[PDB]
Amino acid sequence: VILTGALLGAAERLLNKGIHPTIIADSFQSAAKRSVDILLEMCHKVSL
Amino acid sequence: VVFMNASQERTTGRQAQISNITAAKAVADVIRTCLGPKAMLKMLLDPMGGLVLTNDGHAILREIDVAHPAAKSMLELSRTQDEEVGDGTTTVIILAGEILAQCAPYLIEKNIHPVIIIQALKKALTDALEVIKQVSKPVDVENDAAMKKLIQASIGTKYVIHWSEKMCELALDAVKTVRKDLNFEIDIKRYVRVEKIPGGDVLDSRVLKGVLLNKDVVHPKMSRHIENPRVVLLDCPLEYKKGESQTNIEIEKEEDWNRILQIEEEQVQLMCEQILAVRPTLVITEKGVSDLAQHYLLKGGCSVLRRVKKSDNNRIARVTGATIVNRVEDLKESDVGTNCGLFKVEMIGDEYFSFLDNCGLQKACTIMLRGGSKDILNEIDRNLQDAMAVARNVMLSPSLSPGGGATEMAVSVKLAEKAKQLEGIQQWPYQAVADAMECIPRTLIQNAGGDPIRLLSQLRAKHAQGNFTTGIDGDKGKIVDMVSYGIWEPEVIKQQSVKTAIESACLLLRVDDIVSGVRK
Amino acid sequence: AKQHENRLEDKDLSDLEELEDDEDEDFLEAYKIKRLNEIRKLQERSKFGEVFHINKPEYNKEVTLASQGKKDDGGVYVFVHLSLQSKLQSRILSHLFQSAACKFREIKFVEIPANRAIENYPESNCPTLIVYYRGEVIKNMITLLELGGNNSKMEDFEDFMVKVGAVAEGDNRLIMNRDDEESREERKLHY
Amino acid sequence: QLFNNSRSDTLFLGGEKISGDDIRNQNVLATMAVANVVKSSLGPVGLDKMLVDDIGDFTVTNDGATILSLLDVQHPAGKILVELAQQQDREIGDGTTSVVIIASELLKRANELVKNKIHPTTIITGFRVALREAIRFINEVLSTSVDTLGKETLINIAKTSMSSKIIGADSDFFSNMVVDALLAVKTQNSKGEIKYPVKAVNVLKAHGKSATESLLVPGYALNCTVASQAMPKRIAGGNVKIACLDLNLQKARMAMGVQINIDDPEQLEQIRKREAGIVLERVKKIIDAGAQVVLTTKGIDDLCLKEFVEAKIMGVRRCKKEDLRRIARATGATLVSSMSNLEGEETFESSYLGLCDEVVQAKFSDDECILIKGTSKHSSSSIILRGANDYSLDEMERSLHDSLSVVKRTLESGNVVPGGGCVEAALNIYLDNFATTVGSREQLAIAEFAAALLIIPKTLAVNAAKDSSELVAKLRSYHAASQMAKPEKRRSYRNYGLDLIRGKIVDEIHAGVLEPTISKVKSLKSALEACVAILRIDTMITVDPE
Amino acid sequence: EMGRPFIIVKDQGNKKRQHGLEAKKSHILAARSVASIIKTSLGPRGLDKILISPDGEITITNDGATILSQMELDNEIAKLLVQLSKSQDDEIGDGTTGVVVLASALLDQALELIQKGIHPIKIANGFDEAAKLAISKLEETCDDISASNDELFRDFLLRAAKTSLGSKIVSKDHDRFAEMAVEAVINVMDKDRKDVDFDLIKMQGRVGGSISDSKLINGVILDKDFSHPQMPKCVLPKEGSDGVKLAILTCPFEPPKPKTKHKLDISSVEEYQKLQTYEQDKFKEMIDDVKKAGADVVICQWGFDDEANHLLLQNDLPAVRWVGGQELEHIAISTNGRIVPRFQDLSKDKLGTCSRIYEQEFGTTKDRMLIIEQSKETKTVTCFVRGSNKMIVDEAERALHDSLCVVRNLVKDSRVVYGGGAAEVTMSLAVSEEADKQRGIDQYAFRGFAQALDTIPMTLAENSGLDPIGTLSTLKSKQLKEKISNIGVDCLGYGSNDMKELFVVDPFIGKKQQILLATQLCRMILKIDNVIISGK
Ligand SMILES: Nc1ncnc2c1ncn2[C@@H]1O[C@H](COP(=O)(O)OP(=O)(O)O)[C@@H](O)[C@H]1O
Ligand SMILES: Nc1ncnc2c1ncn2[C@@H]1O[C@H](COP(=O)(O)OP(=O)(O)O)[C@@H](O)[C@H]1O
Ligand SMILES: Nc1ncnc2c1ncn2[C@@H]1O[C@H](COP(=O)(O)OP(=O)(O)O)[C@@H](O)[C@H]1O
Ligand SMILES: [Mg+2]
Ligand SMILES: [Mg+2]
Ligand SMILES: [Mg+2]
Repeated sequence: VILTGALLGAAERLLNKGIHPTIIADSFQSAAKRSVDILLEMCHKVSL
Repeated sequence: VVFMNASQERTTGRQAQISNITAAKAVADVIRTCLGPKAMLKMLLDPMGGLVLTNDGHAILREIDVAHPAAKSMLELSRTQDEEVGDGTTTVIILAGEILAQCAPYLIEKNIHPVIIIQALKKALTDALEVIKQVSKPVDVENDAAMKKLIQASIGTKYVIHWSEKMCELALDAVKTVRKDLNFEIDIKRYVRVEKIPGGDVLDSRVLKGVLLNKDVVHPKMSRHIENPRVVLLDCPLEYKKGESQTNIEIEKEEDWNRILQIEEEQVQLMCEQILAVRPTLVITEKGVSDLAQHYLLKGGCSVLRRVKKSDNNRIARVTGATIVNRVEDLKESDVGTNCGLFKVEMIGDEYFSFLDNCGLQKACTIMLRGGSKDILNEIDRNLQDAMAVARNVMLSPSLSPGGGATEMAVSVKLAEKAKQLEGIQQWPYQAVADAMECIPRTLIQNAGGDPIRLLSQLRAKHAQGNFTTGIDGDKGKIVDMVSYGIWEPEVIKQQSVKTAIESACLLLRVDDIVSGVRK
Repeated sequence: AKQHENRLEDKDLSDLEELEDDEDEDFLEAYKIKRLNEIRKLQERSKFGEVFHINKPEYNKEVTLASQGKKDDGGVYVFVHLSLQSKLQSRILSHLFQSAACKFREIKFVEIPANRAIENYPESNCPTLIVYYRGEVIKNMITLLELGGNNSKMEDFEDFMVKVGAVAEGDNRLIMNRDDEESREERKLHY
Repeated sequence: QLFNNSRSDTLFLGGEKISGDDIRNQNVLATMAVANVVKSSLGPVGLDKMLVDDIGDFTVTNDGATILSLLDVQHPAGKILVELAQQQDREIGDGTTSVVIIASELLKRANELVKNKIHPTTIITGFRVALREAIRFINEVLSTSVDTLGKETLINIAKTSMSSKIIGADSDFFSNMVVDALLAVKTQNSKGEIKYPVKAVNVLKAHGKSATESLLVPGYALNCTVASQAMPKRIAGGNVKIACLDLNLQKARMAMGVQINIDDPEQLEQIRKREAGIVLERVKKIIDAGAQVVLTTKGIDDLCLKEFVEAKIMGVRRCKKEDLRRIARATGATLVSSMSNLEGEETFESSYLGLCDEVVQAKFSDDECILIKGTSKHSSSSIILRGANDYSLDEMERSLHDSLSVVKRTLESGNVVPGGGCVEAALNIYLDNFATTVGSREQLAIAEFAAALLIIPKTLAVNAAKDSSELVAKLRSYHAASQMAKPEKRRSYRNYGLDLIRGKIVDEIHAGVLEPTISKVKSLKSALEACVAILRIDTMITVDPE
Repeated sequence: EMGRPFIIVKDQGNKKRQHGLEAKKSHILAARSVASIIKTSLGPRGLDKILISPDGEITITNDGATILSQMELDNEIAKLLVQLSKSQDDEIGDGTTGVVVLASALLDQALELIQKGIHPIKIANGFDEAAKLAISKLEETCDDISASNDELFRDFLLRAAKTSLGSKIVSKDHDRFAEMAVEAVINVMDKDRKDVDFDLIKMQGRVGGSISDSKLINGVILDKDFSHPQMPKCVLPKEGSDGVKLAILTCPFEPPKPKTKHKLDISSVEEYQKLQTYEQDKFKEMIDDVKKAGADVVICQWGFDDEANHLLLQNDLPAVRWVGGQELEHIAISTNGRIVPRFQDLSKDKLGTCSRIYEQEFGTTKDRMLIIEQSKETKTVTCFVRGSNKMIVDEAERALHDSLCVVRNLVKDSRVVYGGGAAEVTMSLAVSEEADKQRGIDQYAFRGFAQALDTIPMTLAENSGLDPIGTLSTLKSKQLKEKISNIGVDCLGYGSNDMKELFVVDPFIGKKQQILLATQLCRMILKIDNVIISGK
């Protein structure tokens, strides 16, 4: 509930900068999809 | 954001105690003139509309709803004194008020703690019971002539002192009837019956050992005068008892409906035949009676009376010795009452009255009071309750003490001698107990119309000589000894007064905060 | 309750002397000193008494500013008259100003031509009566059809002065309260 | 406090919103507002109070257990102290007045630590290390239960529970009463573990002579009236049999949904007879067993009363379930819910009946009570309290009921400690030296925790209307030397407290006041767990009702 | 509470409070609510707005001060912005709309820094150091125009005149309003080109006509006709004379009476006839005094009666009535005349001089408005503005007033800067450059002010309909590539981000005043913690 409000705060100033909302939306989905791949490299496996 | 639905504001500190002690003084002021032989009367207007003319303390307090909660502890003392003894209710209230009134200027003035006062009252109560035991003495309990003047002591305040010669014989025969051998006097007021008959004359009365019923016979053929009656008590109705199972009958044949009503007649026939197995002459039942059952009992002469109360059946049982049996099959000759006589129905236009008289030591009686109005019948009836209440304690314990302010003055003189001998921090409230016993003698004197400052001043010097039986007369106000006149009460009344007065003061002195708004 | 108040309230300094024999000296003389002080205040406030015929420059000088008075809020009512010699009601209202000026000396009575009052004023709206008090206009009165028109009398004008708060209701100078001596003489005889 | 805050500025909540240190201050005033009524009731010098229900009815109460339960508070932060008073009454049964004062002062004294930018997580950690250090110090300073040749302990334990009551002056008489009562109603369970069931003794609301002349019953007293007046009231002779039944003895209908239907009207009277006969066959076999006294949970119809009056049997209706288990447990009988056995036949055996020496019905101020004394198998006890009225006896009933719980704990756990704020003052000297050892920010938390514990001995002097600093300074001086006692008994300057009736510091062992250590343990944890619940709240969200 | 009524301040339950973070969000969002009103108004592609007064009258304005002045508000934060726009309007008269969006830009960027936990004083001190640093840089880069001659100095006023007229209506005829605005100052100016008096030129609008009918006239506007219009309307001068010999009098034509109340008593018929002789001889002596003085037109303050109409008509002497004292202050300075108090002090040296007097109708029945014109340069210019609507001519007044105020700023020496978004971006990149080495704790404070200055170019990008990111990216890259700092956002579409080419100029004193009032108000709003407001 805090990261959602933070990204909305990022989208708040970006709406004034003449960018479409759909372009802002797709940017987070591509950025979030890349964020999963970064953590998959960082996370370490454990035993049973 | 109140934080409290029940009195978020508070009245704490000393102001709550001023409201408490002043309220305890106000309940005593409305009954200050209700002491002594020259005491006045009061009238109360209940919301239901039933007026009552009272001077006893218990009847005054119970019919007065009080909004002050601290005062209500004083209202219940006469209730406690009533159920315990039934005499001396007014002295408990004024004595508790004087203890609270005398103990008032110590937290304000001396700032002495309440718990130190609680210790002071217990040692004073311990010494109060000690000197009352020294002042009291025993007397003979079986002397009927001696019992008359003791019953006359409590009667002297009430209106019926003018008929004290009749009231003493009226109460002495009644209390001796219910008395039995076995706390050595286990008889109870519940067995004693008192029926209030408006009309007549109070001088004409007698103690009849029986149970006075307030109804007529059910059938006119029955004889109202029986020489050798035979009482049989029953709980089953003579009517047909309806089953609680809700039984329904499938009638197919034609003779079934006629046979059912014939079985109804056959059941009442067989039921009445079992009543006649022991051939009684008087039957009593606490339930209804069918008209079908009245005819079959005419041949046997079994007089029936119906809708009798449950308590009256028990009182009929103890007088005649009959056993209450529900079913009609278990009637034996021992179940039938015996040693009964003088069954007669006196005709009075208001209501029909039937008398009973005897020839398992428990017994009972019915005092038929005659008067002029229903309200004064309650007055004389309450005097009968006070007439036997003073007689129980002399029979329970043989101990006996004087009264009329003398026994209270003896407590103050003995406490005052040792109050200076104590020489401690608790001696200040210890002196308040000695000064608190002076209200009773004072009250008596004030009501009598004398000057209490000089009458009590010489009374201090009189008791200093070493005598205890010197009191104050209520009519003229002498310092004559009560041995000549004969003012004597039991010891239990004064013991319960000082105990209830001290125990009530301990309850009310330890209150500092008042709250409301709970709505439990 | 009013019977005790009518002894002092309903009697002036000249009428209060009648109760010298009946009422107490201290009760009467205490109120006479009070009423005497009120009479002295009216004399000090009597700075006027005749019609102030002003010019347009003085219109501020004598009207608005004057209505402030001491500025103790010592306000002063200033009745202005936009006169016009051609109209009938104007000369009638001018006569009322001269009569009222001799009586009410504390109230300032002002007169000026209507042509010199407002830029190109409508002549049909003349005469015009304005009442200033502490710089504020209390009443902008229109031609005297409200006050009877051509049949306007002195009694109607004095009644208007009471409505605007210029004169008290129970003032002894008003013709409504100033009963004639013959009227009071008949009342005492028939009493 | 100053003014009301803005109502949902760009938040869109239907209710109220508040945040910051304002609500934290309101919780302090809320805990102090409900604690002020508990302040004056602490210690023997405290005075009682009365709560009016706006219907004339009132009740006198000293302990804060039922006072706060009756006071309907709407602020939820105060409800935790209300439930804390009810919680402490269930487990320990004593000290409900102390946890409210201790929990309120821990929040009040910690309020200064909030505006110092000390986080509550660090404050409670400093409180918790002070707690477990205090519990170990309490486990070191506790004393054994022998102390001499004789017992000389249980009489002194009752005085602590009996103090601050209306009958505290009569505690010398009631001290022998409570110890003789609980030693009679002991039991055996778990292969050697002794238990003491609280409330098993019967507290009767009698009126009469005084609280000093209250006679201790050597046996159980049943509070119920006799059915009929023609029955025998007193039953003498040894080996009086007690029958405890619970089945329905009055005449009842058939099964819950059946309908009686018959064609032949000849047997219509016979089915009526056997329904009246089948209930009397049960009464017939009880007379064959010879039970002098029979007790029933349900009613008793008049069809059964005639047989008891004839055979001189004492039948009593309107008994309750919880009482008859104690009658059967004391008199040696067994609870009979119905008369049957493993076989198909129906009968009654004599082994189901109890035994007692004497049964007498007594009446005192419109209170009929059946006095059952002399139980052969196991003893029992009951206390007949006597006073002014019923509302004064409710304080005595709670006074006795709390006394049983305190005497229960000193027998279950022999470890005790002295009263008068001794351990509350001893922990301050122990924690001050420990506060300097830990170093960092928890010093102020441990220090202010110790300062809050001193409120118990301070309140004894404030309510006494005496000088408090002199008694606290003298109590501080003796406890200050206890840590520096220099062992080699000559370990003096310990186990001392306040004496309020005289205003001096004397030995509490000789004065005769003690309290079990387990009450101190559970009170400290329950007070701190309540303090943790209030400190961790930041913002309130009050939703109005729909 | 403890049960008692716990009250401290009078009207406890009415007023409220607000603190913590929620008090700040009420402040910044209140500025954004006002900034959205001003953001769609700023720039040449802006749009007007209608302000309905309570009395039913409306005003079509696209100026931030007049919008905020006639706006009924409740929040105190906007009421300080109402006074900030009024502060810019009174002294400079340019940038009202800017000082609102710029102050909101500092407030919007301060919201992100409050989330990080920076104290407000460090935020306020950062903008104070950044504002003076930006002013110190912009004072060095701007060039002086005093070296040029008067012919080119007139062109610099035309550069700023076209800048101020545009963005307002009156942007059609704006080429002539620029020449008319510059021509007004050529007449009214000091020989040293310094400290010109602005009070000499008053505003006067007329409801009627069209914008093309407006022209320049050097004289006074009176809303009245001549007395008794039988004479010709347009009076001409004599054949040989210095002028019309204007006369002004603050004395009404009447017999001399005392200022105090008087009582002239006439106790005889002979004295009553002398009063008739005294009545007539005063009017005869009065008209002979002005006759010998040579005056043609007479101006009277306190009016006169109808007797002087025929005496003035026969001698060919026009006159007027009810001329207010404020207009006589304007008549004496225009015609260079001295107002005589009375006729005894009447002399030919005190009379004014002007070219001609005439009157026209402007339509059917509206009113006869007097016109005066001069034959040479004088110390008074009265703009004669016409309009098809009352809101058009009302907006044209305050629009032309701001135009004269912008030229008034250029009268001060060496204060010129090229605007068009260039002044904002050129002050922004240097603040971010200073932060790279002056990092400290206030590194983000400089970045907030650097991003807040760039919002005005982005505001122009929204109104013009261009991409903001591409615009600021090109301007920022161009400023880093070349140190020439007169390139800005051109929204009117003439091509060329360069700008001196596009003849636009702003006052240097006006531009530095933008960040001063913006920073000075932001320092005040950030200090507020407790917000106590009472109910109406
Ligand atoms: N004629 C009398 N002379 C002296 N004392 C009396 C007389 N009559 C009554 N008293 C006293 O007044 C008291 C009144 O007792 P009673 O009326 O029975 O109850 P209460 O004391 O509550 O009124 C008695 O205890 C008695 O000592
Ligand atoms: N006689 C006494 N002398 C000194 N302190 C006492 C005495 N009696 C009780 N206290 C103190 O009072 C405190 C609480 O008493 P408690 O009996 O719990 O009161 P309550 O019964 O009202 O809950 C105990 O911690 C104890 O130290
Ligand atoms: N014709 C124009 N060409 C380019 N820019 C202009 C033009 N007119 C105005 N501007 C710019 O628009 C911005 C806002 O001006 P504006 O809001 O109309 O003035 P004010 O704020 O005084 O009302 C100024 O910074 C100015 O540089
Ligand atoms: Mg009596
Ligand atoms: Mg306790
Ligand atoms: Mg502009």
